[PDB]
Amino acid sequence: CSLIPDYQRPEAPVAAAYPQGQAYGQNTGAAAVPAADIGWREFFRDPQLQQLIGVALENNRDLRVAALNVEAFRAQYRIQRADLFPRIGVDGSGTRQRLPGDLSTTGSPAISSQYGVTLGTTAWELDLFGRLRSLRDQALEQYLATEQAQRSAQTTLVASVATAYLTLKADQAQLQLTKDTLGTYQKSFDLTQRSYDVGVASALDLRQAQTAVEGARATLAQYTRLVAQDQNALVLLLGSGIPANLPQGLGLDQTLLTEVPAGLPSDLLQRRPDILEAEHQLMAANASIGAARAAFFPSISLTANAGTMSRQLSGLFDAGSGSWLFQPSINLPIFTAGSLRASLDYAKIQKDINVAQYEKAIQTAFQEVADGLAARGTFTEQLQAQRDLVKASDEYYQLADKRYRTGVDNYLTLLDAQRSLFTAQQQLITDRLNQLTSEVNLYKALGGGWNQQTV
Amino acid sequence: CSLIPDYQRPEAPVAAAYPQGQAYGQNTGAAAVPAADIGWREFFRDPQLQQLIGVALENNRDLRVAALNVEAFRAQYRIQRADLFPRIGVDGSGTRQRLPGDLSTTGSPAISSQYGVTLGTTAWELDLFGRLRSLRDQALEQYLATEQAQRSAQTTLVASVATAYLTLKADQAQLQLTKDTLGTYQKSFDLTQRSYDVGVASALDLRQAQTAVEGARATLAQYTRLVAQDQNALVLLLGSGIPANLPQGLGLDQTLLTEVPAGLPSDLLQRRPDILEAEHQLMAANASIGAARAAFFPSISLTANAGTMSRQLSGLFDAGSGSWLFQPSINLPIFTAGSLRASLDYAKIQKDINVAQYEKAIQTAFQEVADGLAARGTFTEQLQAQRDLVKASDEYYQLADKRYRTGVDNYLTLLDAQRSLFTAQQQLITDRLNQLTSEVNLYKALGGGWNQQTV
Amino acid sequence: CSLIPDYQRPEAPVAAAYPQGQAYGQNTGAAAVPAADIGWREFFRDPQLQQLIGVALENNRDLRVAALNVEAFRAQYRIQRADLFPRIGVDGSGTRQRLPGDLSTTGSPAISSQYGVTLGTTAWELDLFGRLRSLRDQALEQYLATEQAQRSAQTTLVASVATAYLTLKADQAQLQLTKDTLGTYQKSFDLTQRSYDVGVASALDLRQAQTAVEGARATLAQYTRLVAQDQNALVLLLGSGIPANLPQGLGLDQTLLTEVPAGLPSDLLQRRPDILEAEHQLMAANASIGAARAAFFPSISLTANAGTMSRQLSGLFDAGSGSWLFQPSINLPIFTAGSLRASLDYAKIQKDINVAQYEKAIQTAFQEVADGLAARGTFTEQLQAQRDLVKASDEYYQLADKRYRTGVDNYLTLLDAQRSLFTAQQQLITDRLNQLTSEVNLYKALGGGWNQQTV
Repeated sequence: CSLIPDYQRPEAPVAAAYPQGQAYGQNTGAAAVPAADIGWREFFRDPQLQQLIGVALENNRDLRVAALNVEAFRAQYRIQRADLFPRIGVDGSGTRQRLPGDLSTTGSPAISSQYGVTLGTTAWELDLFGRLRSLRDQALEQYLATEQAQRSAQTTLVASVATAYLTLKADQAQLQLTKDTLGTYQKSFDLTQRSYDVGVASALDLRQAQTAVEGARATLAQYTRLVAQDQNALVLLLGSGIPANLPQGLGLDQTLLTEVPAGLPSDLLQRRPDILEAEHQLMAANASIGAARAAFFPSISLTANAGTMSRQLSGLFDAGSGSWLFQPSINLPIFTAGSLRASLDYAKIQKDINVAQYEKAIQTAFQEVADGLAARGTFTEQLQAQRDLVKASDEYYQLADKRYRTGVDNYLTLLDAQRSLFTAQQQLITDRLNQLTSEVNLYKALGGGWNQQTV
Repeated sequence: CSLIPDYQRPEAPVAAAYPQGQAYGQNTGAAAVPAADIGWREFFRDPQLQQLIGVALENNRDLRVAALNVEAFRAQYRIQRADLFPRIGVDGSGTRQRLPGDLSTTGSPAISSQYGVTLGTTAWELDLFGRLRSLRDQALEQYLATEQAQRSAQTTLVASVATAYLTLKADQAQLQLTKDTLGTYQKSFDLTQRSYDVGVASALDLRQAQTAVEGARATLAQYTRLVAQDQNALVLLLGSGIPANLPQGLGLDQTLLTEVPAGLPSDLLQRRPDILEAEHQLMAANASIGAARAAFFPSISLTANAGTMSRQLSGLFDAGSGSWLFQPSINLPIFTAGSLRASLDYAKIQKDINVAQYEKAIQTAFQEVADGLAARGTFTEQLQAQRDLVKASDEYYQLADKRYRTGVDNYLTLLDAQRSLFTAQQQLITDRLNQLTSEVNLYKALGGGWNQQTV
Repeated sequence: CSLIPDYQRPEAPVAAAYPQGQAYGQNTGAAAVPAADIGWREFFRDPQLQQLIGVALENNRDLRVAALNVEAFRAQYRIQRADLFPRIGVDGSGTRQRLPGDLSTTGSPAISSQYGVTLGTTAWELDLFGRLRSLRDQALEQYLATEQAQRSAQTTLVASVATAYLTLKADQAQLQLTKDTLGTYQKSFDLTQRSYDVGVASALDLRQAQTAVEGARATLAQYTRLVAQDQNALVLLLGSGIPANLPQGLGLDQTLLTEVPAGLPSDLLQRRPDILEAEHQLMAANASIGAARAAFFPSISLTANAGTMSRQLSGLFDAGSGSWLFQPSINLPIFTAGSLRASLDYAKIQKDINVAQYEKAIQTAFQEVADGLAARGTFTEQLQAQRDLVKASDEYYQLADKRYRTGVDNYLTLLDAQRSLFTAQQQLITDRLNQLTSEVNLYKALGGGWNQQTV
């Protein structure tokens, strides 16, 4: 006679399609393969980043805490599963007592000493009504909830290592462009110091060129420390240090990522691990309903023992000294003060709070995926505009070079065209860094990379 | 006799007046109508914002978690109140035992059955020294603490919906200005393309106009993204989507929300919810002192019982079989190994943990209110300087338009003046967003939006 | 017998030296005096900041919570250490029997009773195989973990008050320079208003003068707001107000601090506090697996009595009415169905979890220290570039002042030169702020805010 109630799936409050507008693109229907099935070996193309994630899934320690928390709750489920069963041990019953002359058996103050070992249960409570069954069911639901949360931890780790590597590549490209702008400012100050010695340029243009060079040196040192900062952050996120023999990974100009189907908002309820973690927390509260409801009914205990008793220790292995104890007990609360109804509606409160936790998880997951959809809809237009800016600034540089080569234009204006080209490329690097990090965050938000390859 | 210690509250470490200087305003005297009295309908002037609070206030999930955690701790208080009273029920306790020949009555190994069903209690205590009653009002004051926590959760919900809606309107106005800057850049590029196709302008300023247009299209894609992400954030924070029948929402430069009287710093000790939460955790710590003190005094307990006992199982109809037990049980710990000093010491240490927690909540409340007062004091000067900036740039554009319409300058300088006026309007909208965000956080920090009208 | 397993030979999860690159200067090798025995009075040369740290230590409330948590775990260690020693305490027992005539010892249904007062113990277990010994060892090592957590809280509080005071003083300097820029713009607007009222400059130059002045007055109000917010944040981090009798502090130009020798990565895990509290949580997990391994063994328990009993109230303290009870019990389980095995596995997994958290703590310490070393290596050459920029703009301003005093250029070009000099000093002051706040963060990351008294 089990008393866990019938499970009822809570409805999702999310509308059945991802939101439309001027910033989004056109959605598709159901996908043959969702995002939670293409692994981090196919979605991540370049070999260096695949080797870094293959290192960081093993050497990092937060994923190790996640997997060990899973195996800890294996042990914690095994506790309750064995608590459903007896504990067949021994015990030693020894009562050496002194009573007055009125209370004893001899009519005199006497020291009586009966002591002898015996095996059997120590108040083993048998489970007629399903309260121990529902406690181990709660333990099993908590176990597989946390082994869904381990997949959620691996998802966040793969996304964080990917964003750390992409910011490392983009920030060392920024460092190279600031080094090149420092080179052009140094050449312009060299020419202004040359024209200052001869006498064409006054000392005001010399001080202006010197302020420009010192600003470029400050920018160069700041990007040097930023490369050091996010390289140390990647050393943290890999667990171990960066290995030496990494392959020549693909730069930012190639297609570093693959296309991912968005799908339906109702498809997300079975694939993202945070959703299906909060769902099994809700099933654990569903088992706690039965754990609190199975207190109203008669709980049955057993106390059995079997072993030899004696008076002296010397005559404990002989004939006629066998013994055995059998003691059942039933128990039924006629009128408590309201602790059982308080435990029942407290379990119902925990059930509805975990309903709210599951539904909040669906809402935040839908918001993160709609964030990723809006960014994937707008960054293609932003980077098309930015690459047209880079191409127009490069054509302006080539025309300033073509005016310089024939002689009608100075070298300082050619260096101004070089620095406007480098400002255009420094903007392009950061816009593509924002595109790639939001693409990785969208892949995390849909189903994440838990499988290694496509299944 | 009860044993809970008497409680006077700790005084506030923060000053008796809000800070003064060049940033703040003059101090108001007191509050006849304080800040927590004014509801969100007599504070928020948008009917759209009133409808969005009316949706989000009962259709959220985290506020639902708080409002059900209140019910959870009422269930825990019902547990602790019901454990004052005995466990009056029915039980049937049979013992079948084998005894060896030395321990039996007749001297021969035989059996002896004790099959008797009884009614009554097992091991309940009455504490006339005040241990269970101190645990009872500890549970009561944890309930009062978490209902104050529920009020603070609704307060932060109201502040977050208001800030998300104000940033949504500000990003709408940002997008409507970025479309016009893109219009003026595209029109200036069409003029330079016509000037290039005839032959007046070179290719260099044509590439400059192309880079300007592509910068405008990049920032247009960025603001479409940012508007879509802000709508997704407000879909998260309402709980459901934006509903259908929204009324008219007024502008951003009008009176979006009325002024709030600040009052004294001591009025936070009664109006603010989180300070009252720390207050009730402090008096629950005093109740826990009274519980962990009352174990020195002797506990009086008894296991009352009344039933029908017999050797045989089939019989209880006899008139003489009205069996009953009384069994009182009184204990007294006279000298342990310093267990009870350690328990009383740990409870007193928890009390002056919660003292420090209480005045740390006071100090963070005072800091949030003082930053809100500084924002009130400085944003009037900043926003008036910003409106004078916008008036100056508007008059400059009007004079450039008069200069163009008479015929002296061309249309490119008119488009440059128009872009300067658009940049001034953009910075005005950002500063007004900052003012409204800081005053919503000030209203959140003073007393919050709990009730609607007066009591 | 004790069953706590042996401690393991430590492997390093880190390279044996701080990294090298363009940012990193050069390793200093090992150090004689580490970074933890440099107290905050021989490190912070600023006497005003030293009194501010003194107020922040004897007045803030997070240190009250931390030191009171250490006191709470002293009480918890005593309440778990006291479980070895026998809880002896005089008590009072009694029964009042109603057995029927089938069950009575005489043959008629009668009333029987047996009561008495006995000095003795109740269900005391003798810790023969070290389970409660292992639990008090666990409580002792969690006490040491709580003490190292208090040391970590104190060094982070010293760092936070140093950085808050430092940003306060730097934003005082920022407010003073933007008040000077507002002065120069107001004087340039006075000159342009005269040059308009006479007739030379048109109204468009007057509108550029107004847009400059209103931009500057907006930024002046913004920095008054920001100084007020940062001073209220410093009031939060102190817990008490700024005291009145402060000495004259040192400005940001001269050395407020000195460089602390970093050393090797091998004395982090001896000097840093959070690594040590992770180490003591690991030791507590070793004691937990000691108790779990001792759980297989037989757990002997005892009761005892030395008092008197009788059946009558008026004669229980007569001669020869003494009583005495001895109750030994050897108890070992044989069949546990995988419960004690499961709790053993759960404690081994707690050991592995605390190993992983200790190793994570070493990795986060190494990452934060390496970021501090990056900042120390780069901010020197960046600040040299910034000071050369300020000196070149100051020479440019001296040349523009010579051109003004002779009579070649008007006063508006000198105000343009002051506009450039002031923003040069703006960027210099915020860069020196970044250097000093990252130096304080490195000093926290090596873990040296603890000692003021002797060792």
